[PDB]
Amino acid sequence: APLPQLRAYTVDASWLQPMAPLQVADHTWQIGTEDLTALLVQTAEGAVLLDGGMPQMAGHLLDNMKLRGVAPQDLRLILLSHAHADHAGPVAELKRRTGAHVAANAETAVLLARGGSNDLHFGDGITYPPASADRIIMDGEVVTVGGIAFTAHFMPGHTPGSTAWTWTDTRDGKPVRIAYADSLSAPGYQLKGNPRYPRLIEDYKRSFATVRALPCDLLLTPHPGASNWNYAVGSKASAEALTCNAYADAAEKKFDAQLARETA
Amino acid sequence: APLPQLRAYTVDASWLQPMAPLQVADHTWQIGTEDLTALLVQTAEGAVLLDGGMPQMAGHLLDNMKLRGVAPQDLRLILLSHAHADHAGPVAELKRRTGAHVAANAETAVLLARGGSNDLHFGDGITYPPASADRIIMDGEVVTVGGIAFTAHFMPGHTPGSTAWTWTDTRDGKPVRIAYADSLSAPGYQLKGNPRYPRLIEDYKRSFATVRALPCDLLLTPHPGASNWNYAVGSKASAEALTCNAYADAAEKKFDAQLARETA
Amino acid sequence: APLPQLRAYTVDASWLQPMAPLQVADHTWQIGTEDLTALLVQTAEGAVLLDGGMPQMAGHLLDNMKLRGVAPQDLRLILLSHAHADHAGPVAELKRRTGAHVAANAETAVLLARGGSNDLHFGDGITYPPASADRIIMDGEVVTVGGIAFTAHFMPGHTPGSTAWTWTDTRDGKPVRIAYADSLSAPGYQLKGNPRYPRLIEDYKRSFATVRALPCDLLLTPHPGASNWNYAVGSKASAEALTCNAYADAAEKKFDAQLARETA
Amino acid sequence: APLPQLRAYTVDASWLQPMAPLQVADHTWQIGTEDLTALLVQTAEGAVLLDGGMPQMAGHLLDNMKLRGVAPQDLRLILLSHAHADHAGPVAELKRRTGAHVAANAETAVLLARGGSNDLHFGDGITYPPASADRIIMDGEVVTVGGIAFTAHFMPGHTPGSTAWTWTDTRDGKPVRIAYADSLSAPGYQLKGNPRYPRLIEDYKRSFATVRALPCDLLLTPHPGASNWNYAVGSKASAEALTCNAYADAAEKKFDAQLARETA
Ligand SMILES: [Zn+2]
Ligand SMILES: [Zn+2]
Ligand SMILES: [Zn+2]
Ligand SMILES: [Zn+2]
Repeated sequence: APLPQLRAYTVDASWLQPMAPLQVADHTWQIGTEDLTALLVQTAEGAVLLDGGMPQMAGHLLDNMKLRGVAPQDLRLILLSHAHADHAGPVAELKRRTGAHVAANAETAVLLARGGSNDLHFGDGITYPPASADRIIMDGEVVTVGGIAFTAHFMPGHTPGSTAWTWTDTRDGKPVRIAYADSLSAPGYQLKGNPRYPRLIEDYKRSFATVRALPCDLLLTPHPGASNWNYAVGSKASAEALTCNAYADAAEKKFDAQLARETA
Repeated sequence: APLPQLRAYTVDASWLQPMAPLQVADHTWQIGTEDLTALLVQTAEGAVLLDGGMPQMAGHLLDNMKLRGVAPQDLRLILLSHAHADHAGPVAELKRRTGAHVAANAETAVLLARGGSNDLHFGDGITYPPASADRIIMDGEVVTVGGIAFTAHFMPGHTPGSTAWTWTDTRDGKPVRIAYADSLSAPGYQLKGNPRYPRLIEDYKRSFATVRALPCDLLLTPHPGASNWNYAVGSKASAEALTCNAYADAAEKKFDAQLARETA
Repeated sequence: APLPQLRAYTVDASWLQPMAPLQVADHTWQIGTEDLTALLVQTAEGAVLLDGGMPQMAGHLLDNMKLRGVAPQDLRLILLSHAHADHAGPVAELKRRTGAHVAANAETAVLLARGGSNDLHFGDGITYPPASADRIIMDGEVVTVGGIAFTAHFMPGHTPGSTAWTWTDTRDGKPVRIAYADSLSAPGYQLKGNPRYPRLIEDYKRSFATVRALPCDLLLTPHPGASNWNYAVGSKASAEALTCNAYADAAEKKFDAQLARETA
Repeated sequence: APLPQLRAYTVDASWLQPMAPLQVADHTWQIGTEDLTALLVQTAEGAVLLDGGMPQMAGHLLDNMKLRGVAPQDLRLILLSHAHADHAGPVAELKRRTGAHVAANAETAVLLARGGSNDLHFGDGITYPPASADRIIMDGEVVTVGGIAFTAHFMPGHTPGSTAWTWTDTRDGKPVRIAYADSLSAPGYQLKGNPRYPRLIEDYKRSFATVRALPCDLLLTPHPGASNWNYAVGSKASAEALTCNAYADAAEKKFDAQLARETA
């Protein structure tokens, strides 16, 4: 009776479904898949990428960047929501093939450096190739590329280094406040009395408040269904999208119900 | 007219003044210098070191460990207050010569990994040999060695990863609550509108509250004069030491006065 | 038509077959599986581990160490043949649970740090949790633990940082020269004109010569079948084992035949 | 009687003497100081920098890049001879301010990562801010930027990761083979029986042979005086420069004389 075989991170079919670039604002594009958000922001001095999806999406992301006229060497910076395998997967390969730099906070940087291994909740079950962050980001720090300013908003919970990004784009000249907020879920976590995360509940409750106050005219999430996006319908993709208030309220109601049956 | 010569980190004379081990409790010893705190905690399964002082103190710390019957291979773990040159200096050398592991939080880990360079306030002016943290610590996490439990209390401000450590020792059998709190000073910092640390003031104000509530019968600081310790007088070294309440109150009054004349 | 699912590193059944500690010399023990070598060397100042096998073998290795009276904190050092998943797999977990240090050369250190990803030949196909080396080793450097001296012999080829380890043990008082030589195979490699390894052939030919000259009375390999070991038969396990000369000769004949049909 | 003060790395006056860009070929420029070589290579897809000099030269290098029409974001790649403080000094700062990537071999990468500390010969005496290599380079590997191909030639000795770089430029249309060879000196090293570098002599002797065979019409060294360059005279700077044969021959004669009086 030997030891078990290693089992790989298998995801739903719609997470790996390629899609053509979908426009969000004058310079913001969804270039990921139907169920995974990968945002491209084109400026006069280069492109910015927010998240990348699964590790095997590196080639697809470069094809869609090429469809927008963005050569690999034009990618200047990669920003992250959190350093899990389904959102930072191809970061290591994208650095090698584009020469871009990665900016993240300290908690995301150390988790990224070990490829998601020794996760506080998942252990070594969901890993990916390691990557190193080039610039360390503080809460409220502004990152400017080509005139577009990105502001980091720490929201610890789903991971200690979970981060929301806000920036102002335009819609045919008129401004729009875009907010890319991270997950507020706890899929299978031990909430109360967790030895690896003693203040997990306090961090979550504060993040709910942080997301409510975010300056936002249009909300996007790493998983589009969390904010009621439907990338498949194209022009009507943002029709039923949620507000920052509604998104945070629904997350707290699910978090409270999960916390209630954990005591049971 | 050439470029200026590199200038080294020169400190006061009493920071580099060797002293013999001074006893604090049944298992807690000050083995640093007169003006730099380096705490040794002896257990049944090995020794724990909290801070190390200046980089050139590595040999002195091993001599004092030897005076307590602690061989180098008996040092199991190094804990840190914050990763500045005058307190984490010899950590890299101590790892090589003892085989100990280093535990710190993510912010201290990334600053330790780059030897204090690119400091948020000091730049590259005060550097030291880099060292890597082996175990990443969360706020409120308990670290146990030989039955003695160490609890981490995050107190960001002096550095983003500043940390206070609490543990219970004994004084001839009766328990005593020891608290090793980090610095609450801002020597030359830009407090308001700092681009590298946008929420510096909010972090400081919360840390003042954190230090007030710490479970503490006896307070020690990385610089002994900050808590009114005088290591030179030996038996009367703790006579005039401050409480956690008094230490936090004096720090906030100096921080408020500095913040008031910064607006001027 | 979506993107393919990630597939995990599946190995043969006998690679994951637990076995009880088998004695090799007075202080050298095989504590891995039937088809994966993990050598434990017990000294008066602690234990040394050479290789660890697959990532899921961490718990089994600690059980066998416990069977020899070796507590986890007694493991002082981990040495490696090469940093592939089937031999350095559990190194990251073993560091966390034992407080041991890892010593390897620069090439093995950088491959270990990225968990085997971006392999020169395998890419990201065979990964494992990353680990950092604590001490960097030069060719011919001696590592001493508890009086037993380990000498490193660089043999680049299978990986750039492939290393052979030699040390002298005893067999009921009389000395024996043990040599733990790495793999000399090229499973599916592109030998000629490889852009990632331009001098692959020159490195292999020199390693064949290095293994022939190794001081060796008894040869062991990471895969026991390569040196004609049969861990399953216990007392007769070393009966048919090869010499350093025979092992290197057979490797060069297979390497030359593979190089001949690559030109075809 | 306290512990000694830290002393900084003070160099000669001519090492920190700024100079205007001096042309070497159609695309190769010396933009360092009079006694420190920093080579800029301009291509159609960006610029390449070879070495940077002392840490305090970062601002000067960007001024000279600006004089050639090279914006910071146009710097694509930094190559290194060896990772000592007087040649890799400003690499960490240049990465932050340009978004360039660093390519080096494994030995240079690990020394660069610890800021030159724990040097095999100098210890912690000559340190600098740490930097991480983005791409790991093998011996004989070709690095292409904008059509210009750079070939790495390992020459261990001065440091284990010492590297020579060769590329073909033009002189008003006609080709010229440029070779940037590292130092072949051993300033104060222990050559025979060195525990940190057991095969130091063998590595040096092989490097002398490597430098003799380098394809070279024009030789440059990190210290210009080693190859008889005089950057101060401008147009006649290369008049008395040495060949690869003469440079290697003089290094071996000085190495043999030093090795002879070490036995004394
Ligand atoms: Zn996640
Ligand atoms: Zn400080
Ligand atoms: Zn292998
Ligand atoms: Zn040098």
